[PDB]
Amino acid sequence: MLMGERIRARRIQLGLNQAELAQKVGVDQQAIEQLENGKAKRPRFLPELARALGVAVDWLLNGA
Repeated sequence: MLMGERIRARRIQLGLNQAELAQKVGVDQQAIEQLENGKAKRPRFLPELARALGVAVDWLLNGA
């Protein structure tokens, strides 16, 4: 998969919603939506979201 599908997948694996994931990283829901559709490549928070998700930036980028 790409990033957008990874992020959607792991979120739904976590049973969280976009706004809830977003909030617990610190980001807006909208940043998660654009990431899902592939519009944000590397937004600022990528290591923060990765850390909050429990995965690497390399996992986010590529999908280990």
